[PDB]
Amino acid sequence: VSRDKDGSKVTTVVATPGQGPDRPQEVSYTDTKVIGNGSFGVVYQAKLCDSGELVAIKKVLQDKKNRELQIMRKLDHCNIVRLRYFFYSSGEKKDEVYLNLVLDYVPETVYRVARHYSRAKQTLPVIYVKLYMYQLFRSLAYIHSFGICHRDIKPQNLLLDPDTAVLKLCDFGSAKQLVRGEPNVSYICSRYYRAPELIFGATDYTSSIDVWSAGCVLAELLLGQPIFPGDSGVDQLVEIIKVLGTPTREQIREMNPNYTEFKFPQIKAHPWTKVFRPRTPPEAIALCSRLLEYTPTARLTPLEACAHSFFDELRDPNVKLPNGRDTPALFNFTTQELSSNPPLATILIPPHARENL
Ligand SMILES: O=C(O)c1ccc2c(c1)nc(Nc1cccc(Cl)c1)c1ccncc12
Ligand SMILES: [Y+3]
Ligand SMILES: [Y+3]
Repeated sequence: VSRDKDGSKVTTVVATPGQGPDRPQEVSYTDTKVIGNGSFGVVYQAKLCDSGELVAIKKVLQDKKNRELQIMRKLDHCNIVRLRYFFYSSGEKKDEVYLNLVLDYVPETVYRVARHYSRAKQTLPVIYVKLYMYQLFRSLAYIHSFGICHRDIKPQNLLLDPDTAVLKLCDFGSAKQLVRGEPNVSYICSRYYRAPELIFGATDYTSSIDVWSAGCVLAELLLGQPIFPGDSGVDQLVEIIKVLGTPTREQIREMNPNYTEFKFPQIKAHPWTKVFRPRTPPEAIALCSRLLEYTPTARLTPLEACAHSFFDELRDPNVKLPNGRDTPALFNFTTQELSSNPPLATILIPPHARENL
């Protein structure tokens, strides 16, 4: 609204703070550069003039309540990107308004970190896989406690600080609160991480679609490549049958009950130990088998995933990041996270850090 020039170009905007009271404040940012394009809009990078901290501004068009804003405003979690401020500007289309979302700036993503190891034909050390997965499940347990389904869980949406090993879930644009009765669109997630019940056209799906997507990211981090690389919507199901086998009539009823059960070419389930490279940690395979499951209700909950034996290293008091630093926050659990499965609190929070209530 007010482009000044002190350093070279300072934009000063009355941006409402996201988390907290609707006390509109004046916020100055500089170093404005484009860091992403698309149909959603544009994402800029910037540096706040007051604090000097780095931020990312996501600019989208709005008309007449925006779901992404209402969700970003309600969420506050260490493993979720924070909506620092939001404000309404103009731009690429005159006569139209633009919602700007000022968010935490994170330098890297799980996708880019994994692509580095994949290009070198090397596998990501499991301590990274444990850390990134555990944090993703905490962010999933938090948002699911409010009934919010992310519906776009992919490695490109797992912001990452490679020095602190902190993971931030981002891109809540496709997210939605799921209520028991109301139907929801079935063509939603990113294909590589789409749940089978979504391919089967289920409109009564639950948050289990996110846990499936996470299992696809666990397998992708253990394999070096996507486990279900579907050419299209029909291939995607074919890719799942190559590993999980043909779904059982019961399973097809759990995925989409409205779906007319048919006699499918019964393919056998390829054993899980053979899908992964030799000497892949057995607990990593055991968890993936409990997340990539046809029956949505049989998939683990995000808190149950966190309590799996695969993550026991993260609960070792002597655990440290390989760069020397100590691990990021892993047991700063809030009652809301632990709301479902309360007794896991004494399992998730190890003895060496029971001060977390
Ligand atoms: O959508 C959010 O919630 C959201 C929230 C934060 C970031 C973001 C998207 N996208 C980023 N980068 C990015 C990289 C490539 C393409 C595009 Cl479109 C965006 C990014 C970078 C650094 N810090 C925070 C973010
Ligand atoms: Y999206
Ligand atoms: Y194919």
